[PDB]
Amino acid sequence: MAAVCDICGKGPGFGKSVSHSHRRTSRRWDPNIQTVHAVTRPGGNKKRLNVCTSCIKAGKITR
Amino acid sequence: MKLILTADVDHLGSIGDTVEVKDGYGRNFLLPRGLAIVASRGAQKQA
RNA sequence: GGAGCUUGACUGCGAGACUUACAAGUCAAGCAGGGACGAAAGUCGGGAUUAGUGAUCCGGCACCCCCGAGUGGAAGGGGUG
RNA sequence: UCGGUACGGUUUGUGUAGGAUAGGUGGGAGACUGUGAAACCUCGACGCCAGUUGGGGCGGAGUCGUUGUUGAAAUACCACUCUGAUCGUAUUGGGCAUCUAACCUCGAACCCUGAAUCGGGUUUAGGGACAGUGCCUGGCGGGUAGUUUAACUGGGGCGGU
RNA sequence: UACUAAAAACACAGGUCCGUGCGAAGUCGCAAGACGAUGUAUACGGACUGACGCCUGCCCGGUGCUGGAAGGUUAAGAGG
RNA sequence: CCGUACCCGUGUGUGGGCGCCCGUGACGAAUCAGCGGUACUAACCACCCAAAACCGGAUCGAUCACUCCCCUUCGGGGGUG
RNA sequence: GCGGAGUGAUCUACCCAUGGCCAGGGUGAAGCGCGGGUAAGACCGCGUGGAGGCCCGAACCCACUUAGGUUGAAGACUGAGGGGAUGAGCUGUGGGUAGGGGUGAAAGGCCAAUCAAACUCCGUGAUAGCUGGUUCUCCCCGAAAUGCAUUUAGGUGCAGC
RNA sequence: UAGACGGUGAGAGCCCGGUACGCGAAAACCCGGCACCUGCCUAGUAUCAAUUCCCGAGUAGCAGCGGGCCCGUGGAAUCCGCUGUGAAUCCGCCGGGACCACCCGGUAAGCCUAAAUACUCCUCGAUGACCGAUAGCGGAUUAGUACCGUGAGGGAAUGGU
RNA sequence: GGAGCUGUCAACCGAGCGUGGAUCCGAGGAUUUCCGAAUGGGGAAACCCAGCACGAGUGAUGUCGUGCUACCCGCAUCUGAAUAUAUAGGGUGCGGGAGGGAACGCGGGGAAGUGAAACAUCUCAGUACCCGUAGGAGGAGAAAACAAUUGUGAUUCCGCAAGUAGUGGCGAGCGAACGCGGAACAGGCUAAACCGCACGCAUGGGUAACCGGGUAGGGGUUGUGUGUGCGGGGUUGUGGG
Repeated sequence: MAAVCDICGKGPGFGKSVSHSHRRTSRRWDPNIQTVHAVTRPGGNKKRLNVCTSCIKAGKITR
Repeated sequence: MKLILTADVDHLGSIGDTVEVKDGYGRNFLLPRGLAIVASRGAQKQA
């Protein structure tokens, strides 16, 4: 559930995890993608849409 | 979220009264039903 | 060994030597300040001498406006113990 | 429901004080009684039954006050005065419960499949603001990964340095 | 154990113990999704032992598992 | 290749047979009106409940009200009607 | 020997689907039938029938002892003797599992003659306090194996010559 | 204005093919002149007041975990990404190395933008104090052939009458 | 262009052509089996088997020849279920894509060996390698930048500053900018307040001051606001609209 935001192109970040000893390793910062249904008009079909939370705050907000 | 209430709701009040929504009640309750609208320029339409 | 008074168990320097691969160690008469002792002349820059300790980096404490990213300040840094 | 915080708010514990049950007190020591009273009683608090306090008949009109015997008041107008307790009140969270509305449902039915047990959707039934998923953080962690694990040494090792 | 060792090793039947109430646990996978299983506690997975017969004693102190959460300690966050 | 077989497909016709159009064989409904199931059910009837309203017996009390005798401190009781 | 990206399950390890083979002999279980007994049974003696991770023994498949070969006829063989040989079997065809991973009746073996982490390439001209080699001549001069320090004594640094 | 190489029976300015030098384009094509074609514009400049409005929104900034910037989290600027909270429209905002004040510079969160620059599989021309067949790329010769390897891939030698 | 050719490897034969301009060299054009992104479907590539249409052929099936039919994305457009709108989907038609390409570039990903005489931090390196994705060059770009009062006024690239400042188990080692001097130098277009349209949603469905401002009348009619999109206007820092 870290798929690229369907309506933005927001992908995951890649980078390092600085441990106590400064030892670097590889990690990923997936965006907080939640599952919502897609509605284009009142009473819509409710398809599906993997969307970022910033758009849940403003944009393709259905339910 | 600031909405203009178009139908009476015990939680918020009378038609066009006010809004004190906890960011989501309207997103998935009011707006599907059409009980309120986005307070963009409806504040101008109403007053 | 015993006793009186005392803190030089100081500050700022230290020519000149030993020793040693280097770092490092050791000794230093003597000078200036100021002062304890001493009637004075004089001694004292810790223990009768040789062991009782540990380089570097980083960091902390007090003090000296030393610098202060436009400027005035500040932070931080710098210097001495 | 509870917590915590604050507010319009008040109040509370016998060495010795003994007609001021006060660790402490005052913009100063009368509000008031006659700007419809204390008190005798009661008992709500208090209640170890001391008497503060009023839940309440009174009395229908002061026991009192720097009367002093505490520390000087008989905290009565006044400043919120270690403010237990506590009215409710601004806030806040927790916990709990309920509810359906996001969300989940390899739970059912129908449909674009007359070629489908995948998938996607409509309606319905049921879970439920949980869980899961992203961020941050603590913890367990030879399952996995990179290296170390000293030297002298009458060979090495043990021993000892 | 081809290519030095076939055994006193291994393995099965049987016997115990532990886990799982079902898109199960476990495993493979980052996830999706599969196996397990078109099965489900008289089944399935894991560990030890190894027919049958007689038997399987004591100790929970250490180290692990499991249950509890009086109390202590205990990060981020809130608050500050 | 000689001799003898077999499956699918196309056609040429040969004759018989079927139906197609016509026809014909067979099959074959129920509405309208009378009667029964009482199924629903006005009115009405059987069981029992509140049997509504109202009347009545009993019951005590730290209730109240009218009266008997005893007590008093003057504020309540007692057996009772 | 590490790493990255790739290649391979035609030998071999294991499994799924589909076939064949397992000569010929031998012992002779359950079940059945007969007869005895018995109330009914337990039970006994015969016959049919024909099961077995059963026996003997060919092909097939394994590879136990010994002789031989051993710059072999052969990069693992042969001769002569051995074990299993209707079962956990052997075998062909077609298919899957692929590397810090697979598979494995587990031996740490097998994965194209090599496996305590396979092969080719790339980074790569890697690295190594160790070994080994460094090509023609002449002339002068001419060492040390000693001290100090070392995650050091088979090296290096300063000093000495 | 021809002595550049080369060939020709042994070393060529005048033997040859050639060079210098000067000619040479039906058809296609790149650049380029012209025409058509296409397309913008019935002026917003000057002045003044600033009561009104705008000047890039889930963005910036802030806090958290990181990258990268001489800059390894250190007092850590600016820039970038992720997650929660979440500004303003000129009396604003950002920056000027934590940071505050003053001063100064500039107005982010929309887009396009030639030149200077990097490289030569490949096509003409030219050079070379580069080899001359165990060298040059491995390939002057049946060359990425034969051959080795199931495969990824490895990868030869042979010139002279 | 010009008198000899029938290529070469390896060249012996045979048979022809050539002043009517051969052979040969350059351009354009047609044809161009089969495979391969491979595209009608399938597939051990270079094989197999089909559908539609036009046409050839047979007494008639067979057979043949030429075109067409992959998938996806976008555009136009019809129908637009499940349920009513309606949508997903489906259907028709029109454009584009995939794959190759020696090197170079951009964005994203990301080791070890080695060094540090061990070694994790660090380095080797943001390299090797990989993915995406173009171009002829790309990328970047027209200041919310530098300096700190001489002030400059888009970007890029070379050389200095310099192996300095500084950063680092302050070890191995890594490594700037300001500014100066050169090559080349061009900067232009949108959003928004507003104005006017189309459409969408309420109210007034006759009170709207709307219909070009205004003068004087007129109708009392869709005035007003608000959502989507089009068109004007404006695009700048001594702030401009």
